[PDB]
Amino acid sequence: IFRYINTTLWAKAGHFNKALSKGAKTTTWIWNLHDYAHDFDIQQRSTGLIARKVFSSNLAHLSLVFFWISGMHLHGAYLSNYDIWLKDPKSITPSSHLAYSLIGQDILNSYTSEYFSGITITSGFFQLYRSEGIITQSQLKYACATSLIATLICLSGSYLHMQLMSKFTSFYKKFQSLSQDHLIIIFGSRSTSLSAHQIHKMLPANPLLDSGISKPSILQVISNSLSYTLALFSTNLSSTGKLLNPSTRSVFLSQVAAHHKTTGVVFITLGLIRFLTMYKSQFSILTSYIDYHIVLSINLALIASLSIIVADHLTRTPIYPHKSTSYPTILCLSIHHAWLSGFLIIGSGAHASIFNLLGSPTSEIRHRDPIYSHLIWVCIAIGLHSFSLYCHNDTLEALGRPEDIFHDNSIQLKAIFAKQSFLRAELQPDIEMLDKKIIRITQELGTADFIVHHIHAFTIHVTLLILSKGVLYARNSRFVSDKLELGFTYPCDGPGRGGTCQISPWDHLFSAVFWMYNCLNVVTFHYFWKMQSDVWGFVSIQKHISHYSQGDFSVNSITINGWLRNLLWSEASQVIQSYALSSICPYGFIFLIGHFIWAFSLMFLFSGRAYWQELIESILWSHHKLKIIPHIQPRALSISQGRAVGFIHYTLGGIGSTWAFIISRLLVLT
Amino acid sequence: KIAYLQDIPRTIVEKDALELILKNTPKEQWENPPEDSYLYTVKAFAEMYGPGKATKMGWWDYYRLKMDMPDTTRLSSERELQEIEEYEKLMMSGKVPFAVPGPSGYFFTGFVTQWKGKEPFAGDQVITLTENGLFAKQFLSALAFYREGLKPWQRGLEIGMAHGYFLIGPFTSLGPLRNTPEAATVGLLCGCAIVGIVSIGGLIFGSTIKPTRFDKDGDKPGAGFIEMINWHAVGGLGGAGFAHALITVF
Amino acid sequence: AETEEGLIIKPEEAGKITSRDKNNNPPRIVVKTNDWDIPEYQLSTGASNQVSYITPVVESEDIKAWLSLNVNFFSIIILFTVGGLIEIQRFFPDTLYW
Amino acid sequence: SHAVKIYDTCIGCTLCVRACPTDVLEMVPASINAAKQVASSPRVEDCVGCKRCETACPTDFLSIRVYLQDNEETQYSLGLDLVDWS
Amino acid sequence: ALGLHITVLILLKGGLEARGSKLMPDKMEHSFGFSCDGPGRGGTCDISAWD
Amino acid sequence: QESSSKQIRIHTHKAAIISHLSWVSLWLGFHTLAVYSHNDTCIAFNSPSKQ
Amino acid sequence: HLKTPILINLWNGDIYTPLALSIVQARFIGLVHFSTGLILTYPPFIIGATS
Amino acid sequence: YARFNKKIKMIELRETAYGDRLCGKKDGLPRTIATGEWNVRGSAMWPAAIFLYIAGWIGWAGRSYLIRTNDAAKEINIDVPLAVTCMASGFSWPVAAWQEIVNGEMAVPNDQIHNGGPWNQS
Ligand code: CLA
Ligand code: CLA
Ligand SMILES: CC1=C(/C=C/C(C)=C/C=C/C(C)=C/C=C/C=C(C)/C=C/C=C(C)/C=C/C2=C(C)CCCC2(C)C)C(C)(C)CCC1
Ligand code: SF4
Repeated sequence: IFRYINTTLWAKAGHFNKALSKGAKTTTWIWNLHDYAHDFDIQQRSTGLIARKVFSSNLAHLSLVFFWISGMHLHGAYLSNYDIWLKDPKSITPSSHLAYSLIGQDILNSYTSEYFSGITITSGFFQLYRSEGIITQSQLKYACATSLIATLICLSGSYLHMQLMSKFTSFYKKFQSLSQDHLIIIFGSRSTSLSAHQIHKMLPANPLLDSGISKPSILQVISNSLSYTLALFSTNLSSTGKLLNPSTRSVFLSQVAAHHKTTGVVFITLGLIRFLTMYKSQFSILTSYIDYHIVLSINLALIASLSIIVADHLTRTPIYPHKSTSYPTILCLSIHHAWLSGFLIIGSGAHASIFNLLGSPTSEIRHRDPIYSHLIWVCIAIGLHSFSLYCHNDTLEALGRPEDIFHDNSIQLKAIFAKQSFLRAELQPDIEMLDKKIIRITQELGTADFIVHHIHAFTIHVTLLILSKGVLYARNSRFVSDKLELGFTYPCDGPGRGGTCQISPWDHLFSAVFWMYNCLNVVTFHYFWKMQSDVWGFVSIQKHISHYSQGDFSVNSITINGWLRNLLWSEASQVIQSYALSSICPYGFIFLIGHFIWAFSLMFLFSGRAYWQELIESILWSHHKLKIIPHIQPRALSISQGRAVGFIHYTLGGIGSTWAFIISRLLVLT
Repeated sequence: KIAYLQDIPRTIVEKDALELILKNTPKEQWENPPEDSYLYTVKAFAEMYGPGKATKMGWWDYYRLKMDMPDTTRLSSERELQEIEEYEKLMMSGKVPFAVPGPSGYFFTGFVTQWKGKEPFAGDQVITLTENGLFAKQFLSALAFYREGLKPWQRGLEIGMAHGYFLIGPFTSLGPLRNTPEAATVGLLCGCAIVGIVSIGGLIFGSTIKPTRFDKDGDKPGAGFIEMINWHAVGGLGGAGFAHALITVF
Repeated sequence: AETEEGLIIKPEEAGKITSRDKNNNPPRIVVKTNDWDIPEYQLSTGASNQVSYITPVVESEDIKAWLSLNVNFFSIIILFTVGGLIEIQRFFPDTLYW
Repeated sequence: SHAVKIYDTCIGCTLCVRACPTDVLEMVPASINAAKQVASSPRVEDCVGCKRCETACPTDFLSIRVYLQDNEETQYSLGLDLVDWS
Repeated sequence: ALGLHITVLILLKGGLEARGSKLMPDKMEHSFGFSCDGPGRGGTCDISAWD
Repeated sequence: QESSSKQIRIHTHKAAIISHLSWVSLWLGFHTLAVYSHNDTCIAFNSPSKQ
Repeated sequence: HLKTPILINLWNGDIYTPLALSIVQARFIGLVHFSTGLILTYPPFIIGATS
Repeated sequence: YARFNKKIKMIELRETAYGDRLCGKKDGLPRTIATGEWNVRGSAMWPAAIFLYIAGWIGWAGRSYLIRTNDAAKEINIDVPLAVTCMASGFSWPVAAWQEIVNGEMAVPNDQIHNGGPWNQS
């Protein structure tokens, strides 16, 4: 069985694809080898190998994630100031990340504690550890050990399943079994397990810390043995979320444990219900969507939506102790999950297109013109409406006519449904604050919030237009009637019919990545400006609030010039003036590098490969002149690869620019 | 009958599960199951293990076999197979089980709207409720542009009255002089200007495209359309003036 | 090679061959699958203490061949070059000698 | 309409004919190659211009050359579907 | 100097290969500006001298 | 082959022209961007005197 | 447009058929936009900085 | 605190080491001499010589390997013994390269390599 696991193919690069068997005649062979590496569908051998590869690769990636978790745990146990952060979280910035004293890189470590200098981490791992009752270094040691053991176990399982599974293997196709066991045993039987963990280790510990005994009598009290504290020790009646814990500025962990217990019960009951529930309508979906790419797209869309829900729920539904006051942590936790939501949504669209090209589509593709046409009209309507309210405000403010602009002190567009959406939270008529820092105050939504929400809707709709147009017009179109034979990813069909560049679903993803990036850059900026202007900030003992941006949002965000001046210029002073400043030197440098990479992408985005091919031939003349012949013949990047490289550099550079801009400012202000 | 489907031990697969497999699998595939089909594994094992053959297996081999066979719940029942065999029949017959999009999904309305039009290969004749229903057809036919028995000037007058009456509002309110004591004569002038501009555009259209669907027999081509556009301008003036009169008086 | 004594038999004689082995393991059915990674899947006829290694089959020659691949060669050389630059910077910082 | 020209270097592959999506090309008998056949383009009025024929041609430089003429486009050379020019 | 060199490089390459390059050895039969030479032969976006 | 016109003589060795123009462009870009990056990095690291 | 009630009975698109810009036209229009933006963004900066 | 003491010592050593280096009368930042002086602090002649030697070494090793492996299979699966042999042999590049230049073994006549695209025929 395992005697066929041989290294003889390690030296034979490109073995998996039969199109690469001719050998590396040109440099295009290298890029094709890298491109087809994970494309198990088109690789050689039967369908059973596809299942084995998919499952074992999933296990290998799971081992990789476990290794990353183990690295974070070891950094927290042996390369961090988590001790002093535990003792005083409101005066110590989290830091489990040092820099070596080479090339003066010592300037990157900054004062986080009197005994520690390092890079302020914004992953929120310290708050997670405190919410996980991790106090001693031994606990982090054993967490790291368990994560390393999990890495080894998952790696070994990925190794084994390449030969345990065979041609007869069918457990992956049993979707009823997968859904039932997943749902019940994981969402139900593991949620209650975490509820048990919290009830037996957090409530014995986190109340002890909040009770002021950071000593906890060392292990005499902290090491469990506290069955005289009661599970609902400090619920204080009320409703979950209406009253926060005054000490840690978060929801009481007893309520979180009850939530996990009840959610596990609900999931178990739903698994029991699924024995007899509503069906026979999603049944066409049931039979037509049993394929790798469709389920991958469905899961990607679902996980991305969950990621955006997490992004919006991690900030002003504070669960973690001492996390609402840690403003850089809140900002990072929102924005990182926002970006992941966008990226995984785009991936869902791509794999929907791939499923359409490999499998057979459904009924909705036959009236695709009305669908992707009313989508076009709605995109045009909300683009010519949302953005232009900004253009109108801008023009009339430049003209000196502020009474004719869309503002609160002018023609005002009230957010009617949001203002009547006091259902969410429904907190008492005041704010909450822990230590000179605002925990959460209700965002008073006005005209600017209305306009920016419509901008969000417009960008979302345009990205969805690109994605659905790629998906629905994958097999064929009025433009080209045999797009199915062209495959999933192709540069074009030729300069004929006026020009057929970028008709493939791959190119539709290529444009959709740009539009998703543009969509949630505005989301990032809206969050980053709104929180600073209207939520975060200092306090005055006379109940007066001094925010970080001093309420710039409601008065400046009504015009594009307001965004340019009060957000991208005034709030970029921290990152731009960050040279020789200990903590924020890398952020200024990375700001510069992000600008460089973003501009560098434009060389690939704007140019075609024929010019570069001719230039490469001109250079190859000089190489052949001096008897330097590369027998792997130099070829310029393929059209699809040029577009991919351009998109990757564009998004990476822009994301790095925002990343530095937000993080350096929040680190300086805090 | 087929050789390997007879006297198959229950331990390899149960009787009801095997019958469910045979029902789900198309009849032509029983003799030689394809590959990666539960019936293929049933054939590849029932021809090795049985009464006259190897009657025992290693525990791990039997464990792997039990995870290659269906678990009696992942197979469509008779009613589900009927659902598919009839849904596909509807779809191929040119009829669509009517569904309406909802919150990321669609509700089936339990209606069979015949989908392909009179010209089945025509893309714009696929009949929908909003364009080919009785109400939609009679509403479109009764519009001023389509109403039977209307002289071209009557269509123009009606359309112009509608446009002129409506166009006053966006200017007299939220306009540059929305707060001035008059604030409505400005809106009247702007609405009349919009009516005149669109009437000029219609005249351009009638002198360039020259639609001939309103011309009476033996007339200068496009004369009906030009008359309709001129009377739309007149009706726009009238409707704008009437809206302004109502605003000022009331 | 690794099955020098297995009494390996074909599907056609699943219940015909009974001569067990040099051990007492019953004969094993060999199924010729078409997968290149699993060309032959062997099925048992009963309880057996068969030695089936889970370790892979690697050798020094093709491991060296893999390390002779241009990626590994040009990654080892560039890694050593970068490490040498870093070590030189640690040992002679700020290029004071210049 | 474009201009699709066939040159003497043709070796009677028939690949250009098979790759054409609008039946512009055809095989005619000839005596200038071992295949005794060369391509021809009798119906370039239906040539959309996809240049698949050029992709399929294996001669050193294409024996079939498609010259794009954008100020010449007809309804057939544009692949018009929603609109008729006749 | 870098900017001037690269601008002259692009312009001079376009001028010298306007009548034919190794990739498209018939470029003087076509217009000064034309779309491309098709996705085949490796892909030929931005191949004209106008490009 | 008649190397009489000036454009002819330029076209005979056009590959040499373009290759050397590419070389000088690459040199200028590499050694300007790299020195600018050195200065940026060493001045971000509180060392103006290491430029 | 060919599906909207009133438009279809006045304009079938056979006269001035709407088509996407050709490849060379697209490149030129993008170049014009890029050049206009890059050039005309500077004089406001010059006037704001010097005056 | 100890690491900052080490950093302070490094800074003071940098101050005393750059004392002989020339800096402008208005910036204070030491300058690099690119006049070919060969005998001043911060001169660019020594780094230029070192880099040119090692860069010619790299190029010569690569060219030697390409000449001795006239195959595409040897470029993806590097013949490591031959590769390191050429890498070690590249030290004598300033002499071997010139001896090949003058003896007609480096360059190739233009009539043996593809000149470029045709510019005429008719
Ligand atoms: C669970 C997630 C998941 C999974 C399993 C897959 C799986 C697959 N995808 Mg896919 N995809 C995903 C998410 C996922 N994708 C997302 C989120 C997107 C949106 C961006 C896409 C977009 C996408 C496209 C457009 C295509 C695929 C394709 C494929 C298939 C082959 C992939 C391959 O060989 O690439 C090999 C792997 C690589 C080339 C990785 C290279 C690294 C990337 C490109 C750059 C990342 C830069 C990095 C983040 C930053 C560097 C740090 C910097 C500081 C240096 C395979 C079925 C291809 C296909 O043909 O499908 C059949 C294809 O054309 N996917
Ligand atoms: C054997 C390696 C080798 C050699 C001897 C040369 C030699 C030359 N190249 Mg060159 N080149 C190479 C590899 C090599 N190249 C590679 C891999 C690339 C792809 C990035 C290029 C890209 C390139 C361009 C774009 C240009 C040249 C140019 C030139 C000429 C001027 C010198 C120059 O610009 O150098 C500078 C060289 C570079 C910037 C490329 C990077 C150098 C690579 C990384 C070295 C690789 C060596 C290899 C790994 C050795 C392995 C040995 C081992 C297997 C034993 C000169 C004839 C120029 C020219 O034609 O002007 C006359 C020019 O414009 N080259
Ligand atoms: C919102 C709504 C809707 C819609 C509605 C509409 C669309 C309305 C319209 C309305 C309109 C749009 C109206 C109009 C009216 C008009 C009028 C009523 C006019 C009148 C006029 C006149 C009366 C004039 C006269 C004259 C002339 C003719 C000329 C001379 C002068 C004079 C003045 C005499 C719907 C259903 C969808 C749904 C929900 C609700
Ligand atoms: S593909 Fe080219 S060589 Fe072959 S028959 Fe057609 S024109 Fe001739």
